[PDB]
Amino acid sequence: HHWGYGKHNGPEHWHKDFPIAKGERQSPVDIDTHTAKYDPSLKPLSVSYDQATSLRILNNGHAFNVEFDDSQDKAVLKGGPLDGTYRLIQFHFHWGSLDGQGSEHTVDKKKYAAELHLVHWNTKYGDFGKAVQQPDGLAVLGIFLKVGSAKPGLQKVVDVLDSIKTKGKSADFTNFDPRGLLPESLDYWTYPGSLTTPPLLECVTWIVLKEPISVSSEQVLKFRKLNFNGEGEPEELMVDNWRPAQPLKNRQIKASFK
Ligand SMILES: [Cl-]
Ligand SMILES: [Zn+2]
Repeated sequence: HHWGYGKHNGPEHWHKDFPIAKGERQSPVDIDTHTAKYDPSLKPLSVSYDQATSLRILNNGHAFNVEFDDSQDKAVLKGGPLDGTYRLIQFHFHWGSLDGQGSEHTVDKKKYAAELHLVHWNTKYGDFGKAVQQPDGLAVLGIFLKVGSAKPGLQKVVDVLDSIKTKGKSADFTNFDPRGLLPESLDYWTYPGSLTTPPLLECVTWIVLKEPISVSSEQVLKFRKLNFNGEGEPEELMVDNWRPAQPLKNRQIKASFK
């Protein structure tokens, strides 16, 4: 009985193995755009992904991750609400069975078709595993996807998904440029929160971009052909791998824009 997204092991069950599921700084949340406070002290984000080195793509049974070489300061995020330099380690997505759901964060209760997470860790802590134990250990860039026109920069990703259909499969995935996934504007909301999968550690500064990117219906359809299960086991389609919005409790969402 490992956690997942089904009826018997899904997010409303996670608290039994991970009591921090009911904590004070759980993610994701609904971003109420009228209640978010403009904070003119927030700096622009600085995303330096020109030297990024992708290595590999892996189906880990909950999502697919694209992994980057984080042994040096090659793809980093700084600025915004952050102090110091955060290195990119992986990205992944959450998506739905239908185009009207899939995102983890919502905006005035609006759900998007999917959500991209670019996960970065604070270099002062030396490695990813030490970083997840700290309140300012991680910074996740969240980007909403809506269905419309195709995103050329994502096509490379969707074309290898056939080679990692089932849990545990990996494939070489070099020379992928994550700059092709960014929107035009870098305006954002930010709030302190958590990983949205177990172990749900409260170590994340969330930076959620206001402007979604567009993907085509055909592109998101290929995500939905992946499997939660391993090879040879009964087929369960990897769909609806998103955690519902959690209570904001004592937190303020700040916006970089008015
Ligand atoms: Cl993971
Ligand atoms: Zn995620």
